[PDB]
Amino acid sequence: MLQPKRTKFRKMHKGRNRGLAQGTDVSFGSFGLKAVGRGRLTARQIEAARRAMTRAVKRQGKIWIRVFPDKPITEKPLAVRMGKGKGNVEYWVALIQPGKVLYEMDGVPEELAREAFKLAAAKLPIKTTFVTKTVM
Amino acid sequence: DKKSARIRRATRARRKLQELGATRLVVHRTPRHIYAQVIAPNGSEVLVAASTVEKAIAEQLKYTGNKDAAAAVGKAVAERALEKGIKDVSFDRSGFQYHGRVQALADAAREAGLQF
Amino acid sequence: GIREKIKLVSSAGTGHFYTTTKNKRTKPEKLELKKFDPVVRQHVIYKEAK
Amino acid sequence: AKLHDYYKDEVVKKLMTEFNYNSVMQVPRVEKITLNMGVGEAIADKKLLDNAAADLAAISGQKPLITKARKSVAGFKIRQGYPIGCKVTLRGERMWEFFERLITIAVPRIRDFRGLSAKSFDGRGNYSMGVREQIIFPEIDYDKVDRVRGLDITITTTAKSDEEGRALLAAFDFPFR
Amino acid sequence: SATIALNKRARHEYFIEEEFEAGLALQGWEVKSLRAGKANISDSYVLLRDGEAFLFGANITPMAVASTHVVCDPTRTRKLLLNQRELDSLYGRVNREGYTVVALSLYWKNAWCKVKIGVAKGKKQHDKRSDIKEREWQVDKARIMKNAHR
Amino acid sequence: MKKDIHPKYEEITASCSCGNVMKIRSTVGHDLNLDVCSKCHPFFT
Amino acid sequence: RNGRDSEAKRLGVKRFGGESVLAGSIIVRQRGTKFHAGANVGCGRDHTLFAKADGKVKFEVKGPKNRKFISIEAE
RNA sequence: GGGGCUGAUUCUGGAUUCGACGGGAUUUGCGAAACCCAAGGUGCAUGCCGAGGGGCGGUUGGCCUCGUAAAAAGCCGCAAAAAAUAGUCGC
RNA sequence: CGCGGGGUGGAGCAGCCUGGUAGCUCGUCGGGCUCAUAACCCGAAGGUCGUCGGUUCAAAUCCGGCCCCCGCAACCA
RNA sequence: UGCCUGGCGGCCGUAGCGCGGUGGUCCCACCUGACCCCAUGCCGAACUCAGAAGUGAAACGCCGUAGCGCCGAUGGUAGUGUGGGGUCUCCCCAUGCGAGAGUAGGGAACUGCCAGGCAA
RNA sequence: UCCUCCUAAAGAGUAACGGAGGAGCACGAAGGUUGGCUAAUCCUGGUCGGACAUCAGGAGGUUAGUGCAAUGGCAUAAGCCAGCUUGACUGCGAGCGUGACGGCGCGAGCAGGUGCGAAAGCAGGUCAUAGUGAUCCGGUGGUUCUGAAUGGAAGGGCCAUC
RNA sequence: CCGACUUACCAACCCGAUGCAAACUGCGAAUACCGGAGAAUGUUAUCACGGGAGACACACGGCGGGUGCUAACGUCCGUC
Repeated sequence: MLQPKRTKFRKMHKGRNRGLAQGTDVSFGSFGLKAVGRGRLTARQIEAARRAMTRAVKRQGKIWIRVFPDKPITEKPLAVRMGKGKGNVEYWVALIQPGKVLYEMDGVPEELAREAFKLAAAKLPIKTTFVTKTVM
Repeated sequence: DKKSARIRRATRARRKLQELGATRLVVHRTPRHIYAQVIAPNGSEVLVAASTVEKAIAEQLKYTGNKDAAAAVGKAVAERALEKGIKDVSFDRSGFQYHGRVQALADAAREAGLQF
Repeated sequence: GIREKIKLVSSAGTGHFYTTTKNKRTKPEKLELKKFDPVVRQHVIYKEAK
Repeated sequence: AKLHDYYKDEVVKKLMTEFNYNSVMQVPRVEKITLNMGVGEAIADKKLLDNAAADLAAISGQKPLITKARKSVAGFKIRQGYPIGCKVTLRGERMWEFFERLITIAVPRIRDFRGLSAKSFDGRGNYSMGVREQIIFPEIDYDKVDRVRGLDITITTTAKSDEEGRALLAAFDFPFR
Repeated sequence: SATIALNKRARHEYFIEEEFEAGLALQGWEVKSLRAGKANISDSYVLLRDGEAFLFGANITPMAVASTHVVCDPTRTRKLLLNQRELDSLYGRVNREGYTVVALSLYWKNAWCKVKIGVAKGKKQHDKRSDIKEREWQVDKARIMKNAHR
Repeated sequence: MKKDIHPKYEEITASCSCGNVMKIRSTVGHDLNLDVCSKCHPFFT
Repeated sequence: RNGRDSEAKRLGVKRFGGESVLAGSIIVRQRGTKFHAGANVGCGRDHTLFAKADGKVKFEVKGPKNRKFISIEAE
């Protein structure tokens, strides 16, 4: 599970998921999975996508996860009225903009990795596409 | 460093002289020389400058850079100052402690007739 | 609070005084500061009071 | 000024023929020895430093000097601004004869002498020496004293390299073991 | 004072000769429960091997529970801080088949657990009848003595 | 350099009792005769 | 355990560049020393730069460290 | 489920378990492990091959040993390892 | 806020006043005491009298203060 | 005027560092000496005075050096003013402003006054 | 109730039972002036002393410090040390910012008068921003200002203040 | 035990590369806001003073946000 250590602030504002991705393309590995849809990736979604992606190779290669939640989202308890402060911490999502490389893999053939990211894409909420290593 | 460590002490003195728009009276000390200049409030044009590095003034003195040389040029630069009608100055310490040679230089300008 | 107000009356015969604070516990000694008296139009010593 | 005249004639012409000094200021010169006795345990009692200063009292012109704490340390039960040690900064003319009272006559007064270290350097070319006790000085008569307080002495010369300063030490009878 | 539960019944069963004021090392949950928190002392003895004099019979349970993760048992062989003078002499006069070191009382010495320990000798029951007789013998003797003055 | 707070001075003349004389300015006290000189200091044998 | 906040002190700039004001008019309210004294500008007890004389306010950056200066040209 | 209270006698700063125990350091006696220098002794030995290892098997990735091959030492499971390993009371 | 007194051995109480030449006992240690301790018996110790000044031949005393323990009616910002 | 140095500035990283050569004639620094002027939580280090024998070591200055810092396009892009539109939690179009960052590169300063030195 | 940051959308300002925190003091010096000096944290080496003392050497750069929360600041130091002092003085004060108002703040300069420094200069408090309640009531000192037929006095007004 | 070799890996410094921040900023707009200059046009639109008011329960839409589930013909601000 992905989780920050000693965060500067326990609660933070909602914010607006606006703009495009500040992560460019494949840098570490050889093959990547770049997100196309705009949304938020929870920490439980990434690990569940990680297990299905790593299932195809079963140990092989290394999977460079280029994203991290680092954003706690509060949820009020059930059957309480509005107001009375802010809810506590429940889960941690990642602000994902379109054009963001999610996972990078290397040391495996591209044919095997194609289903590996696609099976990860089923567990992932957002629509994504397989990308290769960038040129120049 | 003893040079630039002294300079930052003199920076406080030089701020007051230029902010108030007052003509300063600067000095400079050498193991064998002494220097004293009159500097306009413009900060880049110097009006009166007489020192013991001058060959026409050091030849009347035995040693350049002692109390007798500072008092010789303190009176000399003051006479040129009153020839321009200059009467409003403030003695810049220039980082040096106001006890001895720099002090005895300024009293010679006080002796010649310039108050500051 | 532990620093209490006092009355700083002058050494002259004028009834004019000053009102400031001192710590009796920290400083058992009294204050003697040559302030300005407006009645005398000069400087005299000032002694504490209650 | 006893060995300084020995330094000015013998050692100076030795050093410029040693490292090929083409300048008369290029030869390193001994300038200061820093005599510090960090007794330390005078946190509660003043007499563990005042008598330490009184045991220190026999070097330079006049009254003794103590130090202050650098900062607050819980481990040795000290706080900020504490008289802890006593130090001496001896540079100039009066520190020359102290060498003969330290390197010529105190060395035979060393209990169980074997040899001085040659690898105790500040990096720039300055040696730091250490004595276990104080009896090696001729000043103490070992009658009215009550302590065996040693005192670190660091000699700081105008050396560029460590062996260049060591060449100055070799010219001033350093027992390199 | 700061006394804790004491083995007064040990005086009926044992006739301890020499005492000690050795200290006892104890865990963090023990100190809170020691002032109050139901510490018991019955059947307290020792289990020395080399220098491992342990207060054996000491039932002290945590009143307010301060136990997490790893285990915490109310009855333990707590290590005694014994002097080396008091240590080598217990290779001798405690190994005599009946000789033991018991703790008469438990207390504090300025927020430190110091336990009054003593070298018990142990009474057989044939001389237990004599001591109870003797205690009644001392009382009834002066009763006869006071009847001269009535 | 400053004034009056550097450990005190007392001029003597000394000499070792082994045929070696070390007569310098010192700060010991009244006077003292030394016992061991550097020439007899055993760092050679 | 929140909602406790102070009241705003109305800091900032009162007169901009090119504006002519009389003596004693407050130029800039500030806490630190972001704006420094140039000409005819004095610094108050609480870093209140006040107009020493008449003229227009000039914002200038001078010095080795390029500190901001407020100066008054008596025009 | 929420709120309050209490959480080692100091309850607001100066913990010093009087102790073997775990730890560091100092002094002290000096040791191929707390070391190197072929020099004093000192001419025929060392290393790798071959080579077996106490009672059994193995054993230091290396040993007390072997002038070209079957005997000799530390150690591992084996085996001489002991028992009311405080008291006190019983059939 | 200004009315009533007392502060003295480690402790609690007197001498003071009706002037000058400070004690008592509780807690202590010293001994006796004792199959054992103790009951109980005595031996010894301690503050110049809360503090600072004045009067007085003479201040612990008396008077001036100041400080402390309080007690008191006040107590309508 | 030229070559220098020193004193005072403008602007203040293209103006700052690292590294390599440079200078003592004048100047400057180191220095020499110090009862006395005077300095001091210490010993003429610094501070202070009296001299200048020696040195350019060090400092400082100049030159080289982009080995770094720094400045920096054109364009593109983000963002946004206003006006409309959509699958109106986000975008598109029209028009207006236009980055940051990076890239091409630029650059190891420049400028004003006064005094002595040497060449004129 | 007040102060600091964000929320707050680059003037100021702007709410919620929105998100983080502080204050109900402290200093007679921690004030003013004059003069001086410049941290953190490391490794180099040295008697106790070792990771943590005392001393010297360099890196390093104010991540230090600023009585105290954050923010904005500060080496020209607003940081630190020493010298001498009370300007933590009085009567004013052009002109401003701030609020519905009551109210709060800045302020050169004038006069009296003081301290520091030779001097220009600085000081009518603390690096700044919280450290605090209006009026009435009554207490205290000063002031004839008034004082009831007059003379005082009582009682008030005013100024200082609780 | 010796301990030689080996090791997924847990691991600070230093550097390179990659992302996130309302309470991070060495960068930095658009507009907004203030002041000055100018012509056009506006039955003064400006300010001050005096008399009389009502009003201090807003709502939705657009935009910038807090909050709520970027759920509410939801709530709380700014803006038209």
